Amino acid sequence: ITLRTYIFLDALQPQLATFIGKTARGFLPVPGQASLWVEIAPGIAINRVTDAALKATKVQPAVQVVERAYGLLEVHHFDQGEVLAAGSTILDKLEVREEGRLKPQVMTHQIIRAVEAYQTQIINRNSQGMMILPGESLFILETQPAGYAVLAANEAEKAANVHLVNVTPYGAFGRLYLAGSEAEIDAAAEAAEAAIRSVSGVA
Amino acid sequence: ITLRTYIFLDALQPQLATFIGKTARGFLPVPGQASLWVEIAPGIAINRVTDAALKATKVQPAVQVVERAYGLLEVHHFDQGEVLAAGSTILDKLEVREEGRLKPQVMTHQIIRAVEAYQTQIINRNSQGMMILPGESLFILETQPAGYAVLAANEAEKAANVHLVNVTPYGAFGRLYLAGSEAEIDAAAEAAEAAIRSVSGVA
Amino acid sequence: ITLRTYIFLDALQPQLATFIGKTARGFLPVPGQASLWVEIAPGIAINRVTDAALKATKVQPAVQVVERAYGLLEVHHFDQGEVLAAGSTILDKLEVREEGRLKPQVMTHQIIRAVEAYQTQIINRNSQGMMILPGESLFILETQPAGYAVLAANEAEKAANVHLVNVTPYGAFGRLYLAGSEAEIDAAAEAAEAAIRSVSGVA
Amino acid sequence: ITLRTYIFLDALQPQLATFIGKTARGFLPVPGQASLWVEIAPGIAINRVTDAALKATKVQPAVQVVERAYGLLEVHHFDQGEVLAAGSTILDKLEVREEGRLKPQVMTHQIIRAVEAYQTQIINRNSQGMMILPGESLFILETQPAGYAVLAANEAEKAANVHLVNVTPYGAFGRLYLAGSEAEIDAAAEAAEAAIRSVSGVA
Amino acid sequence: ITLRTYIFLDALQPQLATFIGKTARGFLPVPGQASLWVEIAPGIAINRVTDAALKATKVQPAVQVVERAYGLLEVHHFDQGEVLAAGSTILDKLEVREEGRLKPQVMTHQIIRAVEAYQTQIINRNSQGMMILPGESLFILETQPAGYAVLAANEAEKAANVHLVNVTPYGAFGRLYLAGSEAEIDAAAEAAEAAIRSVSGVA
Amino acid sequence: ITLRTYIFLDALQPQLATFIGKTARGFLPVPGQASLWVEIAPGIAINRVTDAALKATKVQPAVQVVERAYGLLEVHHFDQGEVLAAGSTILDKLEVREEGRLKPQVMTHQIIRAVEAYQTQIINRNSQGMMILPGESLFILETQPAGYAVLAANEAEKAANVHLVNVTPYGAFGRLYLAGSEAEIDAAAEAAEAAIRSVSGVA
Amino acid sequence: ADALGMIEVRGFVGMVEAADAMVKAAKVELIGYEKTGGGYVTAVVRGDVAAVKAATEAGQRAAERVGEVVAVHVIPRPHVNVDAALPLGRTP
Amino acid sequence: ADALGMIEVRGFVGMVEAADAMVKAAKVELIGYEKTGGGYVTAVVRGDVAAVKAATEAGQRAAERVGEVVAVHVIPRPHVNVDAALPLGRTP
Amino acid sequence: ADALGMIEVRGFVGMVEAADAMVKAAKVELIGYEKTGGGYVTAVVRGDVAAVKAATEAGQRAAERVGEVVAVHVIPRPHVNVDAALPLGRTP
Amino acid sequence: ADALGMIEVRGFVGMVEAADAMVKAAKVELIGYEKTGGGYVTAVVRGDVAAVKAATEAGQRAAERVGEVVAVHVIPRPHVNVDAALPLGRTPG
Amino acid sequence: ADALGMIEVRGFVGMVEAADAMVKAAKVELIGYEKTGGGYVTAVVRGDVAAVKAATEAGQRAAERVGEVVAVHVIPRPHVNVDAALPLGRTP
Repeated sequence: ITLRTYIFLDALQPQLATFIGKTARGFLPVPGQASLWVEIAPGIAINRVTDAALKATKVQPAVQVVERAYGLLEVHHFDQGEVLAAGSTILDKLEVREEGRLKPQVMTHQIIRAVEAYQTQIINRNSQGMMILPGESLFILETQPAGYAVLAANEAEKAANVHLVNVTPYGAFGRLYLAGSEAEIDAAAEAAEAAIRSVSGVA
Repeated sequence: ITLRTYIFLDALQPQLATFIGKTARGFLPVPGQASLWVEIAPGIAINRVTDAALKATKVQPAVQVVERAYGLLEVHHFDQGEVLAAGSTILDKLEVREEGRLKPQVMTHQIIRAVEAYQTQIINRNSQGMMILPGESLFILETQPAGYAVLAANEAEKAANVHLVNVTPYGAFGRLYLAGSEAEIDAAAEAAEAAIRSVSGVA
Repeated sequence: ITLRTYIFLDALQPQLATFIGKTARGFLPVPGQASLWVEIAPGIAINRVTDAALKATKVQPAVQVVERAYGLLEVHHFDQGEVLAAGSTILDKLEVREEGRLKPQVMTHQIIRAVEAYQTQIINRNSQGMMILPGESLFILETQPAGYAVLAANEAEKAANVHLVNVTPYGAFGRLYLAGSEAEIDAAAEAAEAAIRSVSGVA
Repeated sequence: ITLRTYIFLDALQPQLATFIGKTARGFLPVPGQASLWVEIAPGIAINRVTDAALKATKVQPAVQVVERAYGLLEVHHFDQGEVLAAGSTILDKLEVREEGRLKPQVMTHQIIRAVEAYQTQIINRNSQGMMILPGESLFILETQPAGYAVLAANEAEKAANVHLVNVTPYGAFGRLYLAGSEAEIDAAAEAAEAAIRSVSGVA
Repeated sequence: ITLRTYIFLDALQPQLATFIGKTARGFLPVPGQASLWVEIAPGIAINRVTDAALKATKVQPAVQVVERAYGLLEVHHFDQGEVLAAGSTILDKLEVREEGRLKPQVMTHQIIRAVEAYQTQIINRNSQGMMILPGESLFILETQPAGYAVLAANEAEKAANVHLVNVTPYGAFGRLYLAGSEAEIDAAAEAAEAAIRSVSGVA
Repeated sequence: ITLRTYIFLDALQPQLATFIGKTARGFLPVPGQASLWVEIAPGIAINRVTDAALKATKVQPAVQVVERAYGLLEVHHFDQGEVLAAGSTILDKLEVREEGRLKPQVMTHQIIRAVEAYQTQIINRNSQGMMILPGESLFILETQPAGYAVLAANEAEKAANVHLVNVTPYGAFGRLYLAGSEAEIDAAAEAAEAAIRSVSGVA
Repeated sequence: ADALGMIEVRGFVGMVEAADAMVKAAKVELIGYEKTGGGYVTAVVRGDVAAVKAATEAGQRAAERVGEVVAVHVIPRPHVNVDAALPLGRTP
Repeated sequence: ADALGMIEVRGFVGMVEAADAMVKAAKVELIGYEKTGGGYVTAVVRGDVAAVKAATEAGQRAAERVGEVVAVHVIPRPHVNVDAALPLGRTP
Repeated sequence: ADALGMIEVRGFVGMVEAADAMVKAAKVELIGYEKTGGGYVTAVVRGDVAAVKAATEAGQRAAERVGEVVAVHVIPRPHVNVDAALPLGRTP
Repeated sequence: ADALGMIEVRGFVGMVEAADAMVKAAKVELIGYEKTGGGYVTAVVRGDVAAVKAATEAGQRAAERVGEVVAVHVIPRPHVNVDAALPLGRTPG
Repeated sequence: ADALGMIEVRGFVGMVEAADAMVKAAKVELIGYEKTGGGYVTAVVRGDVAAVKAATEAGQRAAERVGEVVAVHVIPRPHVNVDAALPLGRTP
């Protein structure tokens, strides 16, 4: 079993906590809470992987997605000690270590300034976050592995008052789509890209 | 074959043309045009009325549904004249003046400030539009009939710095949710509530 | 318990058993059999009534649902006798003869010729059945109650070369859409509208 | 604002919190807690009321919807006191005492034994909960309004060895389905119907 | 023609017929009926593989799913004699025999004793079979190829009174999820595991 | 950028315009208008091609579908002069032309005459176009790459008055399902196959 | 051996529209028609009882608009002699 | 399933002029005639429903000048089983 | 041959709305108009048989609102010679 | 596809004052006039629908004070087949 | 050229709220304003005819709440001489 991504977020930001909560189908997360999300394979091992965290601590499970091959389990909890514990607690089941995680690599990045009306109709109609309004700029970024995309969202909303159009930490590359003015999008794209690069791991 | 709503939208405010369309599965509108709105009972005549407009004009329809109850009519186009021409024929199919429409009722309009971090994620189950960040504020409206509401949703953003939540011109009642920083909601509601009552009609 | 519809379908014409099936998530019928249709309020007695039929006969049911409002009952089988036997048990459970059913109402029946190239593509959003080619013609019916409609939908293709669109035996009202080349609809609709009045019932 | 249901649930029996939660898209409850139930029209005042609970107490909401008709509110927590504190504030927002609730109506209550193998899979079209094995038995109840059912649904399993089918605290009427071997259902149903009549209220 | 999976069950047990019936979109099965399910590739041959069976016998088509590469077609009939006609015709349709079939192999198995409430909310919330109640034990089994999953449920419910939470025999690995008390989870999983090991075939 | 398939249709046939409209979620198409659909890789990279394409011309963007790897984006407008521009505008952004495209190759083709009722229930049950009626013939064809399937529909309806039950040019290999009488299917299947084989290009 | 059902209508048209509606309403086999002279013609259908009595009612109801319907009757089991002498299809 | 139009007339002459005026009115096919005795005669035509609809209305109006017209009927889709057993020009 | 639809109005305006409504109501071809002088004007449309019949009914009801409508008539399949000598759009 | 306005007047003078009053009332192009014989003449106007609607209802009230005004009508979109067979100033030839 | 539309008020405030609501209500170009002295100021918009008449109605409706509205008028086609002399933007 290979643990792909395991990134602990200092505190889920105000927009993403809604965006994660607006789409999650399990125990809902809440704003301001610290959260650790762990991605591993095979997905059948997640039922035991998450259960190790839940049985040892009082944390709340935000997302546990077992796909055909990859599995992601995300935990959130008000107890900072339990949140730091569960990641160390979860990994100490699957005979792996922290540096053993896969280091995320930014797959693709594209900034399209001033989204057109025709694109404005198409953009958010396939999105579950905020609606992309006409005239605004939209930055589409993809990260590999996918789970590291959550750090992008927490990085953008904290550093700028932007709108999270989409976030999916399931798949080959995680999709993070943010919208706002040209300048507001500029700082976020810088903070998101550097954040993916500093994640420790292997190749 | 009675008449309920007859609202003529001047030039839509941008962010609606997204949410208007992304909810709809018809000829999506775009920001800066004009649109028309008519509720009639019983809910098939809409489909017949839609031709008299479409045949006698150069318009384009966004809403055509009976997913809620019976159906509702909107047509849109850039030229105010073309739409007003479409409207003039629609009522003429029924041979009814403007002033035959029902006066709207104002059921529940109240402002809620600093919503607790919980209630945000749950409203967003209806993530048809924007998300209520944790602890901004929310405006809520109900009118009879339902078609009048999209007018209200317009006059809001036309007058304040608001995030639009969700809109119901469908159903037995027209219900509306608004989101954004605190003072604007106070400024928005004053415009919306004033928009609905000022209409002249019959009880 | 009260009675709304009591319609006995002789031998369905083919394209219904198709469209019937995609609408149903129960025992799909096939073309050439017989089926029964009875509407009652409240929609739980429906579930009990189905036994008296199902237990006392060799039938097979497709519609048993409350996706619209309260529920409606249809059962199907090849032998008219078995069904007519099955039906007779249902009314006797209520101890009401045939003529206790509600007389049908004819709300909106109109024929539309050369539908605009736009309107075709959008109606098929209600794709329970076939698509209105661009610029043929369309027939639309409303009746109260709702169950009575499928009888009419039968008499259509059984009487003309028509394409069947969509049927509503669900809801407070029975609404119908038809499509096909032009002259048939007049000969088709003439049969449909005539089918509803010819029913005998109580005021 | 008007009052319909005001039910205070003591300690949920386990298997509800599943079907309660697996049906819900909000803050899922868990078995062993306490929950509250109040129905009011129109279904937006619910959205405001939910705060008065959340602002004045330590609770958590599961049901907040208008997917059925107008909305309904439940809040839950382990300490009876906290909930009873939360509930008492809600009515005080309305300036209404406890006993203003409508007495429930007992519309259709019947027990159905040894259902035919057909009807099993077809009921499961409503696959919100457990499956009616072929040939156990089924209980069916109707009440107005809808909120009262979860009280009945609770007191049932609390009193008998039953499998829970499907529940309607949403809608214009409260309808109930139960599954299991025979004697339990007869023993189960007696508790539910007794729960509904015993409520004290206004005509 | 590549025959992937083909296991014919002598008689569907009482619970599984609902589980197979609870998800299908074709001819529903019934309890006590014998059923043959054949999985082959390419998926375009399933339309012909079933077509040989449907034209030769009076069987009913239960499942026909065209996936990315593999295809599964299931037929059911109460008459044990009917199974021999289509199956030999089905095997001869794709040209094969008995020793050519795939020998079943148990891929992965894990039993998590005493499921916690947090998992009870997460487990069945993505399931359409029985609901997983809090505190019960859950046994998760996986079979390779996917078609062999049908034998898992039929073996468990026959040998023990367990509850089927989910069953999916479409995909790369077939999913079998059974739940129950500590002892009951043991015996059913034992009967299911031996069935994969005793299945004659090749690799 | 990988140019897989790019076929410009002179004029969308009468039926296909409905089927495209019955499934698209963007700018709806209209009958008789010419439309070009472009297939490129990566599927996340199509968002840049159309966003580049939409700002350069007056075409309307109909569909933006994100598949696993390949992406197809189609723009529609009746004016043939605009149609040639966007492709050259799109292709010159992907730094290629037309002869560089992949030449289509017919993967698999089978016509099943006289579908049985059991298949008629299952056939249209997986379709969103016209319903498959019992007794008619249905022709199933597959094209490689998948995007090239659209030429089949415009060719069939032009040469014969046939009905398209389903058409999906999204995925790895395109599925085209057409239904009709024995003779009418013969000429179209002849015209469609020659059309897929005669498409000029490379491999 | 099937059951019987007949309609006779002063007017070859009335017979057809009657004979039509019968076929469209049930699974019965229309054997033909018998000319008795004087403008009177009789339609003849055969099949199971439940089918015919349901089909025949549709014939009577459909011909009365456009015909002078003379007589309509149903025999659930004609004695063996009838099928042997009269031209009612099932004739050995 | 070509449509079906029928004119019945108490007088051979009526049927002829009725038949003639019909084939001249729309694109329909005159298939023959049926003698029911009693002086009643019936013309039969097939074709498009719109054609039959318009042809029949032109025949009825043309025969009333001559002999008394008994009946006038039009069947859009006659069932397959009719054209098989009755002599209506489309017996396979 | 193609059907024939005609409308004769004593006001040029009446003809246009009469003309427009028809081509808006059915798949018909508008060939032209022939002004016979004296304020009388006649619009001519050709197409399918029923489409014309439906087109006229839509024009007559539409034209009566703004003019002295005079005559509305429909010919399903005119003779070959008619199209050959008259300016009715189907001339070789 | 620009809209269409018409006025038919028994007598020449009415048509002109009907015409002249229109083009002064709103933004419209007068394309010509049509003689249907019998003294009847007709003015034809094209433009956006708001102008013609405002133009005609200004011309009628201005022609009604001179001669017998027969009819007044406005089409917000003549079908493309009309502009081809009829002389309405937008014939593609 | 383009159409015209004006509001004049006794109070620079009253004009602005009117000038706003007009722009928000239609697709018109706000050219500026002309100071007539004595507290009277006049807003001037130009654009499509339907736009102005719809824009103006919203403005007048909006200034009456907070202003002393003096006059509201719309010209659909100003004669070329006006645009040449008066300052309404569209000045060659």
